[PDB]
Amino acid sequence: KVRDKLNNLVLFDKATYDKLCKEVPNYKLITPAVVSERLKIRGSLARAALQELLSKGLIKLVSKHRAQVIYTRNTKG
Amino acid sequence: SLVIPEKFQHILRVLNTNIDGRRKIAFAITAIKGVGRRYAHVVLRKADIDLTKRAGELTEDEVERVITIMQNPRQYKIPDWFLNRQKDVKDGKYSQVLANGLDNKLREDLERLKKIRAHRGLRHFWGLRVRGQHTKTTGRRGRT
Amino acid sequence: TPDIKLFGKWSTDDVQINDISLQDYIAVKEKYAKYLPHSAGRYAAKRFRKAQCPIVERLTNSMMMHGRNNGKKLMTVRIVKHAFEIIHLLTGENPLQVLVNAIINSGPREDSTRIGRAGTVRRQAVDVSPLRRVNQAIWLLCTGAREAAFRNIKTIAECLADELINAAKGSSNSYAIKKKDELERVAKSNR
Amino acid sequence: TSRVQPIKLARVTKVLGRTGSQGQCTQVRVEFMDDTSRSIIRNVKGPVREGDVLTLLESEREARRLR
Amino acid sequence: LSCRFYQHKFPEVEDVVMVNVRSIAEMGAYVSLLEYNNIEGMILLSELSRRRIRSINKLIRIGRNECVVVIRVDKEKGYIDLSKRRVSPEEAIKCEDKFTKSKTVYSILRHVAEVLEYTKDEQLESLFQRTAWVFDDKYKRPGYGAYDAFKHAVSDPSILDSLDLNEDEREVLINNINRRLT
RNA sequence: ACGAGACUCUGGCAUGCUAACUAGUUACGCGACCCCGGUCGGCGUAACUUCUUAGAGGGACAAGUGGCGUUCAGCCACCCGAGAUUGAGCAAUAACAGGUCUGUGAUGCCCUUAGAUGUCCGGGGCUGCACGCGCGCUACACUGACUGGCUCAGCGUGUGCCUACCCUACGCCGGCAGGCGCGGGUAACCCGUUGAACCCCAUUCGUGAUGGGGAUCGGGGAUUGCAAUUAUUCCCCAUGAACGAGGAAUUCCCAGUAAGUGCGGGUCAUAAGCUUGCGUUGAUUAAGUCCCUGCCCUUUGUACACACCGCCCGU
Repeated sequence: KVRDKLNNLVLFDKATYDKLCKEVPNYKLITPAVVSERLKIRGSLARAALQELLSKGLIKLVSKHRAQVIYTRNTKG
Repeated sequence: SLVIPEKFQHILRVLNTNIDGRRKIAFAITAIKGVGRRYAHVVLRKADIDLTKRAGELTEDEVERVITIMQNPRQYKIPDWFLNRQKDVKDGKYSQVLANGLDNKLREDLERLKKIRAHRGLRHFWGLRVRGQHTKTTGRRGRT
Repeated sequence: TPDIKLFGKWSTDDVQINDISLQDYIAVKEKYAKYLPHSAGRYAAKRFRKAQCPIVERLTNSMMMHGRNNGKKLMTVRIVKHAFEIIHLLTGENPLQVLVNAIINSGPREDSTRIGRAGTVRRQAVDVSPLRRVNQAIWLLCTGAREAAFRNIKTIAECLADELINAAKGSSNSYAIKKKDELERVAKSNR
Repeated sequence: TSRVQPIKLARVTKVLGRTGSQGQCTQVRVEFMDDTSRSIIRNVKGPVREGDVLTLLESEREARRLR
Repeated sequence: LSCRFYQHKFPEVEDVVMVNVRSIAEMGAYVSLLEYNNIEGMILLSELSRRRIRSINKLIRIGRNECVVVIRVDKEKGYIDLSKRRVSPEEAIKCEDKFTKSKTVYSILRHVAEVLEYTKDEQLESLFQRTAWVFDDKYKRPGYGAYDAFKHAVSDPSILDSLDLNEDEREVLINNINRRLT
């Protein structure tokens, strides 16, 4: 019965950005909701970061919808 | 860019009230009493600030620009029907009023109604429903 | 040229129903394989006609509940499609095999019914029907996904995906496995 | 308990009358596949027919009536 | 931050425990064990009383502490079964005495760790292992190895100094124990 | 003999029959655009009823097959088949101190009848508020809110008798609520191919009593009407309460059903949170029982018969 009041940050600081850059492309299933849950960030920030890495070519797009987007990692070889 | 900039102010003191910087700039100034969701869009449209930015990272020039726009609506091509106080009973001019001024104007309006002893002022003094609705069943939490 | 009926992009063959008592209540192989889980209906007219309905169509039918979602079949279809895509993208397995395994492992096999007068508490354990096992599995998985996706940032298309993943292994971190084991323990307590 | 009872799969042969207080359950005459000589009567809950296989967690219980 | 009371992750069968009820359910209910880091248990409707009942909320009373005895524990799936019907009044006095002494020891050590400013479940587990679990395993007494330990170490520093936990944190914990248990 | 059934209306189909410039289809010609063909609810005239409209007829009867049954009345399943239980209307004897004298120039008796309990005008009340109950509307959110785009119906109604008050295309002005000139329809002719909502696609929002929810309250502007204050109705900007899935208890329903969603009619000068119909999307569970609340038939017992809400004993 723990409350643990949430404080989701709006803009990326120094450390969360490079932990994202080292962990998010090594995830099997990539979703804005699950990366916001894992990194304790806001939802719009997660969408902006995944759009940025989609433009950077490190993220493979699968399906695009108005409710959610689904992303996956690239092959190691 | 996506990294937080330097001197990102967490709070704001616009018109002596605390305004957070985490909310959207089209919606953080909604917490200022007297300015709502619809009024915040026109102020940020006459002034050249995009509405996709956050509240705590804008600079003081555009902050004071939209502040002088909010205290001076009509001199920036804002139409007279967009104002919350049109044709005031004392001075007779269109002037949008802000928070403490809004409370003062409402207080003196209720004082004027009680002084002239109209039915609306009497119902406001008694503390009942004044707009003319049924009070037989609804409004149970007025007293114990 | 319909060689096999691709369910959107998934094959309908090479799937195994391990439980022999559910061979004719899971309509997925070679007869009831359609491109989409939307049909005209006419399955609830007779007494056992709902057993020939495909399991993904029954999942989409039982997915929409709680007032504000009644009649919206297309939204449940696209949530089920996105859930199947997430399940295939996560486990690397066919989504129909995960769904069929989630049906078998989440189905209770013994239930206690209430006996006595109106007011007393007394149970008696009986075994259940193969159809009611499937119905309880679908209902438990759907209400577990619905309760998991409420007042949360996590969408229901991946909440339903994690619902079928945890139910297929019996890891007891899902609502459906926990309620099945609760029903089994209450039935086993007074046989 | 200290007894891991093996599960039994059994196949019905006929459907008897529907017992229970509100008629929620019915009685069947069910038989096994591992020994197709032993036949017991069981109280089953749910929509049943002639030909469906029931998963019996125990095989040594005889069907009680409604009370 | 909260930590478990004893080294046993799940209680043994036929063990008394002080339980707070969380919510009532249809087939049973949902409860929480205080001295096992708030894990979800279950009490049954048939395990309430031997006699007839005319009000389910007369004896359950969600939001109130209750003494129940463990029935079935499954460590593989985390299933806990409780029984209030088999609870005898003879062990009840020893039950809340053990619960109160364990919760006062836990409160004192949690205050000491909050003074030390360490916020991690593994950190609380390690410090509480260095403080209480070691002498509890040494004296072979579940619950009874802490209150008597602090009672004998309030006036004797050599008994408290036998644990090789730390120096400054050990002195802070000894001062906190001597300030409370006087 | 009555009741049931039988009967009537509607739905589900017939590429067969009868006819459609107030309904269309297909060919042909003209015209517009694109790269030799495609699109046009653009224009017009050679056949036809495939769509629509509505008349006569047809079709379903447990007809065929296999089991159960005195092999009788019937039941179950299956094949061919648009249907192998569509929904309603009408609805017997005997009564209830059931509701209506406030529907009536339907009415017995009683009261009043000129300072009227008749009638008429002006103002007010029917709304008034420490509280309780019933039918309901909107919500408690992310299967969601906002902002654009795309796209799909069926029941109806419509210029009135003393009676004045209809539905609206098109063009201009104004953010909007609205205002002014012009035309149509006494109606398959005009509104109207009723560009309806829920849905679908794409941004913004990110678990925060928050961009949820819109109660309360202030100012201004229009329309109806002789008159709106006790705000008629609508529009614009502010104000931003309770409410985090609801205790004991309790209502309705099983197939295009419940539920979500909008549109008509009735009230209507002004007008739907009500009622009655219509269409769109569209399920879970069940083919059983007499346990609860009741109903129909038979047997049995009775000190009850304004009939168990009965009757009746003692301090």
